[PDB]
Amino acid sequence: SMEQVAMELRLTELTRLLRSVLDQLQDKDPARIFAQPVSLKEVPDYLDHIKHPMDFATMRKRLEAQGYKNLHEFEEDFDLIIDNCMKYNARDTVFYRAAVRLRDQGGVVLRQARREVDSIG
Repeated sequence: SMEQVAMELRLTELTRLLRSVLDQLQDKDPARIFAQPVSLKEVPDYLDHIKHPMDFATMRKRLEAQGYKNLHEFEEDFDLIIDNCMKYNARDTVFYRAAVRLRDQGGVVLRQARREVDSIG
């Protein structure tokens, strides 16, 4: 149907905007702490701690399959990155501190993405 196509074009356009958001958020992680999944070879107990792991490569795979229906879904995954890190790692670690900085800096990017998603529909 034409309606299915129009809905598909909206998803595609949302996907394009989310890719730019994701690029901007990932620039706020220049050390690449959150680039890849936590290695279960190197942190074998990780899944006893963290029930829903997340990282930017895994978000990128979901994104390119047009797997985010709305900005809320994307934000949930970004929040998992930060929140998992702040539970597993102590306050006095380079990892926890990188999560705080990413959170604080990403807030700005996400604040305008919300306005753009609402605005463009």
